[PDB]
This record gives sequence, C-alpha cells and structure tokens, in this order.
Amino acid sequence: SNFLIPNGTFFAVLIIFLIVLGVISKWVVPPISKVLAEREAMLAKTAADNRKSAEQVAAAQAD
Amino acid sequence: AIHVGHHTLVFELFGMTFNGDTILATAVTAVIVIALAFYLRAKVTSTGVPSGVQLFWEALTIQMRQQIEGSIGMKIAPFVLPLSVTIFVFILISNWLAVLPLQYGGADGAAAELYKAPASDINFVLALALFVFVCYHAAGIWRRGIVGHPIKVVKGHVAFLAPINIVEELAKPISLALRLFGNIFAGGILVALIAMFPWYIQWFPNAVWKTFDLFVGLIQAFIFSLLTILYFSQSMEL
Amino acid sequence: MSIFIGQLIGFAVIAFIIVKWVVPPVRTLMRNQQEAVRAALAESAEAAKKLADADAMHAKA
Amino acid sequence: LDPNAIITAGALIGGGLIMGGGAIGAGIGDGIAGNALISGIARQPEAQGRLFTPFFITVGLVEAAYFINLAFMALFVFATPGLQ
Amino acid sequence: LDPNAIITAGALIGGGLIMGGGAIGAGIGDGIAGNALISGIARQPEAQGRLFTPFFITVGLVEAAYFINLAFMALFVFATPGLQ
Amino acid sequence: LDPNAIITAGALIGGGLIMGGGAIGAGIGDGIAGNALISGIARQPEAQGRLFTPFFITVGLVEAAYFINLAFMALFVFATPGLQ
Amino acid sequence: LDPNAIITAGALIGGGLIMGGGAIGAGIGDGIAGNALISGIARQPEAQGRLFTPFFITVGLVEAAYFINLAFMALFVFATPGLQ
Amino acid sequence: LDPNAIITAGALIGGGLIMGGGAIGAGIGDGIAGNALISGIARQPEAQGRLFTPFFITVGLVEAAYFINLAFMALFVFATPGLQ
Amino acid sequence: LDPNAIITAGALIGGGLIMGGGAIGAGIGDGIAGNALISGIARQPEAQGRLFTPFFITVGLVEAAYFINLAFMALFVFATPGLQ
Amino acid sequence: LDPNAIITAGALIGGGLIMGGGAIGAGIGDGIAGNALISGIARQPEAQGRLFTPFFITVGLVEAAYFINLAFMALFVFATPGLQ
Amino acid sequence: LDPNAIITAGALIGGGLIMGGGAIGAGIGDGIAGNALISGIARQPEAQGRLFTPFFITVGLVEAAYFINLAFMALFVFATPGLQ
Amino acid sequence: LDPNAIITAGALIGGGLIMGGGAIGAGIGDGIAGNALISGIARQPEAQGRLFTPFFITVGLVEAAYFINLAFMALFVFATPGLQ
Repeated sequence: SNFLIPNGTFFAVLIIFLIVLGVISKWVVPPISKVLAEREAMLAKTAADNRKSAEQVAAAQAD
Repeated sequence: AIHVGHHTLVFELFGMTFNGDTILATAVTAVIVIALAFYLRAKVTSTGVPSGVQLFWEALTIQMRQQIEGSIGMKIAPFVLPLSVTIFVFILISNWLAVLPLQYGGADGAAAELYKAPASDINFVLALALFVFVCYHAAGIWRRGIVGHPIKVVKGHVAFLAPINIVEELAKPISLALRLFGNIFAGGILVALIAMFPWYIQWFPNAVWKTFDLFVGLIQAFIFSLLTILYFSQSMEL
Repeated sequence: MSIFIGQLIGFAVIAFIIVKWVVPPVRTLMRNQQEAVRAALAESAEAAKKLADADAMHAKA
Repeated sequence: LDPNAIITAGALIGGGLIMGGGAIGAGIGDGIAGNALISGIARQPEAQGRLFTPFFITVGLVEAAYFINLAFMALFVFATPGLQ
Repeated sequence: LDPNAIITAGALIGGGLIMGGGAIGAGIGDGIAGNALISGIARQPEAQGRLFTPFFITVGLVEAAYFINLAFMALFVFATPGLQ
Repeated sequence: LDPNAIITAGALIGGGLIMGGGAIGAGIGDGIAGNALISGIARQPEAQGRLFTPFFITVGLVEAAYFINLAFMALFVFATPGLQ
Repeated sequence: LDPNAIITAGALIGGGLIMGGGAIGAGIGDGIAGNALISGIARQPEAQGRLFTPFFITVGLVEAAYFINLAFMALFVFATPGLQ
Repeated sequence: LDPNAIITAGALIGGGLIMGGGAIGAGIGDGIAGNALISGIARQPEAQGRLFTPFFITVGLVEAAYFINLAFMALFVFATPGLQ
Repeated sequence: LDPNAIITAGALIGGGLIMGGGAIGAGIGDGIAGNALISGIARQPEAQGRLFTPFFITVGLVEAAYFINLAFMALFVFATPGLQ
Repeated sequence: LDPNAIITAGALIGGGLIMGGGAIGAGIGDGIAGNALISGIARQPEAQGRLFTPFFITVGLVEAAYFINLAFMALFVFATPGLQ
Repeated sequence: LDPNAIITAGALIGGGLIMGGGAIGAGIGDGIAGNALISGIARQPEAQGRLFTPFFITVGLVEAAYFINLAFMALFVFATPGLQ
Repeated sequence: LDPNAIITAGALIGGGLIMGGGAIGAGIGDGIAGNALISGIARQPEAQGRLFTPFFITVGLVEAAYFINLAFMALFVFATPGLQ
C-alpha cells in the first residue's frame, strides 16, 4: 500500500549501482578511450604518411 | 484483482524493510552489465576488427563524448563520461530485460512476474536521482568553492527571480526520478491489464505493448543520460 | 499457464517480427562499421608500405 | 453510508482528471515536437541525423509530465491517501 | 444508498474524463503532425518518403498515449479499483 | 434512490466528457490539417493531386480517434458497465 | 427522491459538456482553416476561387463533427438513455 | 429535496458550460482569423478590400457556432427539458 | 433542505464557469491579435495607421463576445432562471 | 445541511472557476504578446521605442479582461450574491 | 451533517481550480516567451544580452499573475471566505 | 455522514485538479520550447552551443511551475488544512 513510500532498497540499489559504476570506470571507459585514441593516432599517421610519401617522391625527383 | 504493488521477497534486516523483488532485478541487471564489461575486456582490440560488444560500447562512449564535448569540454570534467555511460547502459539493460516472458497464472484472476522492471519501485529512481544530485552538487562545490556554489545557484542567471531559482534545483532531482518511474511503472500496469483477455485474443495486444515498451525504455535511458550530462555541465561552469 | 501461453505467443510474434523486419538494418550497420575499420587498417598498412617504397627510392637517389 | 465509498469515488474522479490533463499535455507536446522535427527535415534535410538528437529528448520530457501524473494517478486509484 | 452505486458512478466519471482527454490529445497530436507532413510534401515533394519516418514516428508514439488511456479506462468501467 | 439511476447519471456525465473531448480533438486536428493543405495548395497548385494523400492520412487518423470515442460513449449508454 | 431528477440533471450536464467541447473544437478549426485561406488569398489573390474547393470541404468536415455531437446531444436531451 | 430543484441546478450548470465553451471557441477562432487578416493587410495593403470577403466568410461562421450554442443555452435555462 | 440552496448554488457555479470561459476566450483572442499587430508594426512603421482598422475589429469582435458572456452571468446570478 | 453552507460551497467553486479562467487568459495573452515583442525587437532593435506602444495596449487589454473578472471573484467571497 | 465540512471541501476545490489555472497559464506563457527568445538567439547571435531584458519582463508579468493567483488560492484553503 | 470523509474527498479532487493542471501546463511549455529548439537546430547546427543555455531556463521555468502544483498537491492530499 502506498508504494511511493521508499524503503530499504533505497540504499541497496545504490550499493549495487555503485559497484556497476566502478566496473565500467575500470575496464570499459578507460580501455575504450585508449582504443579511440589509438585509432585517431593511426588515422593521423596514415595521412602524414601519405603526405610524406608525396613529398619524398618529389624530393627524390629533385635529387 | 489488479495487484498493483505488493512487492514480493519483502524482508526485514537491522530494522529496515527491503523489497527483495527489486533487489533481484537490479542484481540480475548488474550481473549482465558486469558480464558485458569483462567480455569487452577480453577482446578490446584495435589491430583486428572489433566484435559486436566493442561496437556497442564504443557507440555508447561516442554518444556520451559528443554530448559532453558539445555542452562543456571534457578537459574540465573527465568524470562525467563514466557516470553517464553507467546510467544509460544500466537503465537500458534493466528495462529491456522486462520484455522477457515472465507472466504466469496467478490462481487469483491476476498476474505476477518473477522479473519486474526495477523502476517499478520508487526507491530505485529516488536512489539514482539522489546519487546524481549529490554528485553534481559536490562537483559544483569543488568547482567554485564552498561559498561560491550556493551563491551562484541561488542568485541564478537572473537575481530578480531568486525564489524560483531555488525551486529548479529542488526540481532537478525530482525531474530525474519521478518521470522515470512513470515510463516504466505504466508498463508494469498494462501487461497486468492485458491478462484479463483470453490467451487466444490476449497474444496480440500484449505483443504490441511489449514492443512499444522496449522502445520506451530505450528513449528513457537516452533522456536520463542526456539530462544528467547537461545537469553536470550546468553546475560545472563559472 | 493460460496467461503464460498468451504472453509466450506474444513474445514469439515479437521475436519473429524483430528478426524478419528489424534485425537486417542492425546487421548491415555492424558489417559496415566492421568493414570501415578494416579498410582504415588496410589504408594504414598500404600507406606505410608506400612510405617505405618512397624511402627506398630516395636511397636509390 | 460507508465513507470509504465516497472517498474512493472522489479519488477515482481525481485520477480521471489526472489522465485528462496528462493526455492533453502528451498529445500537444508530441504533436508540436513532431511538427518541428518534420519541418526541419523538410527544410534542409542534410541535418537528417543530428535532428534526431533533440526531438527524442523533447518527447521524453513531454512524456515525463504525462506519466509522472499517471504515477500519482495510480496512487489515487490503488492506495488512496487519507482513506478511512 | 448502496456504496457500490457511488463507486461505479465515480469510476464511470473517471472513464469519461480519461477518454475525453485522450481524444483531445490524439486529435491535436495527429493533426499537428499531419500539418507538418503537408508542409514538407509541399516544399520537397520528391522527399515524401524521407518525411514518412518522422511522421510515422510521431503518431507511432502519439497514439500510444491514447491507447494507455483506453486501457486504463477499461479498468474503471469493468474492474473498478476499490470496488467492493 | 435506485443505484442504477445514479449509475445512469454517471454514464451521462462520462458521455458528455467523452463527446466534448472527441469534438475538441477532431475539430482542432482536422482544421490544422486543412490549414496545412490550404497553405500547400496556395504555394503550388500542381501538388493538389499528390497533396490529398497525406491529408487523407491526417483525416483518417483524426476520424479513427474521434469515432473510437464515439463507440465507447455508445457502449457507455448502450450498456453501461457496472449496471445491475 | 425521484430518480428521474438525478437522471435528467446528469443528462443535461452531460449534453452541456458535449456542446462545450464541440464549440471549442469547431471554433478552433474554423479559425485555423480561415487563417490558412486568408494567408493564401493574401499571397496570390488571383487563385481565390480554387482555394475555396479544399477549404469549403475541410472546414465542413470539422463542422461535421459538430453536427454529430448535436445529434447525440439530442439523444441526451430528447430521449435520454436509461431514463426511467 | 425537490426533484425539480436538482433538475434545474443541472440545467443551469449545463447551460453555463455550453455557452462558456462557446466563448472558448469563439474567442480562439476570432483571434486566429484576426491574426490572419492583420498579417494579410500588413503584407498587401491594396489587397485589403479583397481580403475582407474570405475573412468575413470565416469569422461569420465562427460566430454562428457561438450563437448556436447560445441559443441552446436558453433551451436549458428556460425551457429546461424534462422538467416535472 | 431548501430547494433555494441547491438552485442558487448550481446557478452560481454555472455563472462562474461562464466567466471562466469568457476570460479564456478574451485572453486567447487578445493575445493573438496583439501578436499580429506587433509583428505588423515591426515590419512597416507606416502601417501603424492602417493596421488599426482590422485590429480594432478583431478585438471588437472578440471582447464583445466576452461582454455578452458577462451579461449572461448576471442573468444566472441575480435573475436565476427557474429560481423557486 | 444549512442553505448557507451549500450557497458558500457553490460560491467558492464559481469564484475558483472565474479566477482560474482569468489566470489562463492573462497568462496566454501576456506570453503571446511578449513573444511578438521579442521577435520584433530581435529583427530590428532600433524600433523598440515604437514597438512598446501596441504591446502596452495588447497586455493592457488582456490584464483588464482578467482584472474585471477577478473583481467578480471577489464578489463571490466578500459578499456573495443571493446569499439568502 | 456538519456544514463546515462542506465549506472546507468547496474551498479546497475552488483553490485547486484557481492555482491549477494559474500554473497552466504561467507554463504556457513562459513556454511561448522562451520560444521567442530561442528564435531570437538562433537568428541574432550578437543579441545575447539584447534579448534577455524584454523577455524577462514578459515572463515576470506572466509569473506575477500566477503567484498572485497562488496567493489567493492559499486564502481559500486556510482562511476560507464565508466560513462559519 | 462522516464530515471528515467529505473533506478528504474534496481534498483528493482538489489535488487531482492541481496535478492535472500542472501536467497540461508542463506539456504546453515543453512542447513550445521543444519546437523552438528543433527549429533552431535545423536552421543552425552551429548555434547549438548557445541554444541549450536559454532553453533550460524555459524548461526550468516550465518545471518551476509544474512541480509547485505537485508540491501543493501533496499538501492537499497529505496535510489537508482544516481537516478535522
């Protein structure tokens, strides 16, 4: 009756929720951010490699 | 014979009453999310093609990152993203699992379920909202000192309307909690209602409602996320 | 039982509809992102080889 | 007569009014947000993707109102406060 | 003065209010969404298909609210909560 | 005071509410759809033939919404649930 | 207390609700359709006649709901359901 | 408790609500039509003389509905149907 | 109790509803007309003289209705029809 | 059941309806007028000095309709008509 | 029966209508004003502080009534007019 | 008859109206503000950064009104003043 009245679960969920938070902050967000940074660095390296290959071809032609 | 409420697995402990049904639901959801977390940890890879779980997790991270960066730069608030991702994924999984077939004859002209969506209890949403409230108020205090934060929030963007300002800060958590309850509690009602119809006619309305409830849970996860990110951003600026 | 059978039929219909008119776009998106990642990696490899070839050309000059 | 009957009837009428107002609000808000989204898509459809970012949340917020009232409506029809 | 009389009366009041509000909400929502669809088709007629996904989403959600009211009404008239 | 009489009274109230809401929703929605159609045809006379389709959708949905409430009110007066 | 008294009180108030909602809806729909027609004629007056063809239909459709309500309003004021 | 007393009270409430809803619709539609006319005359002053014909076509009809409800209001408050 | 009590209370509630509806109509119409006039004057300052011709009509055709409502309220209150 | 009790209850309900409708109308009118003013000033701030002239009229003619309405609410609490 | 109970119920209902109407009006007005402000900000980025000053004014007025309305609501609930 | 029961029923009805009015106000405000935001983002994806800031204010104000209703609603349903 009158379910709007809170109860002990008011804490339990939080407790459980807390654990979940930590897990995601320990082995999901950090590694996924590292993967995203790795991919962005790979793309930057690819573009720089293309530009430097063009420049190196031009230079070798110049020498 | 509608049986709204009547939480099962109710148990006392150290002078505090607990609804064990929501405990079981939240525990199962946490187990599922934990399983996904380790499964990603086992195949987080950049050299090869990503697996499905990695794709889902990076989609979630992309959404959260874009939203935060759009509102307030990550450089100021690096801890928004984990909390927002946890909130979104946890709520979405919890509500999605409700679509499973857990309605059985109640021997009473009613319907009962082993797994009810955890949001059906106000305690869950109240806990989540209070958690976010304390989190971002602490963040604001850490941002602009103990004296500044109350001054800033009370004065608001306009000082001519000091009273109403207070209200929104009290509203902010409420807006987060109660609405969520609704969009899930409604579901918990409708299925029960659909129980009255005979099977041979009950199968269709139940199915359509379950599909729409999947969609509703998804949208609720999304709105809860964006709202918590934007609340953080609102209270983490000078 | 009775209500259990009815909701079982409902879920069966839901699953069949999802796999018959909803899954295909999801699978398409998964495959497309996977192939985009694979193509990006292949581009990285070929660009590295191109730089190696350019360095070889320079050494030959 | 039984006071329980009168109080329950009053609570039921209150819940009916709750559904009334909530339905009005949900309908208007969903329609308005859908109109804005449709007009935006028609105007410069290159936004097709990003235009789904706010619409959804807007609808969310709209629906919030509706269903929050529904929550209290349940209290009026299942656990009537002040029943005697 | 049967209390069940007042219970049924109040429940029926609630059902009527719920259905009136739901009717108003569905009408306003679908009308405004249709207005947006007409505007879009007028502006970029070849984009008719592109406008279906928004429109079929608006109703795809708008009418849902009405249905909720419908279901809830069915509770009051037949299985009135608090009925003795 | 025959209980069935009070039940009939509640049925009359509920029917008044339902028809009021249905008329409100139907009128507003169909008028808004007509407004959109008028604007579209004014912008370009050619598109009338292909404009009717979305307008047909609007009017059909608004009708459905209104006629369903009509049927529920008829059921309320035809055979009011809870009458004994 | 004669039951017919309560029956007719409820019926009169219900029919009043019917007419109030019908008036709201018809007024809004007429206003909006007239706004569309006015803007259209102001833009390109030369086509006024053509603009009547859609308007002359759609506005009436809204009013159609009105008449429907009136008919059933008569049922609540001339042959009241459940009268006894 | 004279039955005619309850009957007349219901009649009064019903008529008041009738003509109040008439006021709702009349006000809203009149405002919308006035906005349309104001914008049209601001845009194209020379079209003023020609923009009145449709405007009066709309608003007139609006008033009709209003007056119609007003008429029926009298029926409820003076020739209260079913009085006994 | 005295029939006077019930009849007067019903008439008073009806008059209050009438005034509420009239206030709604006046507010909506006045706001809409004012918005139209404001935009018009912003667009063309020279329009100030011209835009007064339609605006006064709209408000005149709106407020007048409200005043009619006013009158009827008194008819309900001081000259309550059927009072006895 | 003293007559004065029912008279006072009806008066409270009527005054509540009165002043609630007044509040609705005032809010809508003032908000719409402010929207028009804001759009105009955003389009061309230099015109502010003149823009406030019609605006001061618009809200001026809105609140007035509210204020008079409010006065009548006071009539139903300070010295109710037909208090008997 | 105790008349004071009826007076209390009537006062509560009246105050509910009062402040509900007030809140409805305030919400709609603030929404409209916010729409105007948002459109201005989108169209005129350099008007950040230029637009806020007028907008608040409108909102203030829209707010004022509501709080004013709210105030009188309290009057009914705590110091009920006509209480004996 | 139990007077406190009548008082409590009146309080429940009052709270129902409270929350219904708050609901519709929030719905209208959220819908309008969402239309503003959606149109703005469609036009100006770049401006998004300066859209949310004012936007929330609107919603804030909207909600700042809505929840207030809820607040008083709780009182009416949990701390009914004058409830003997």
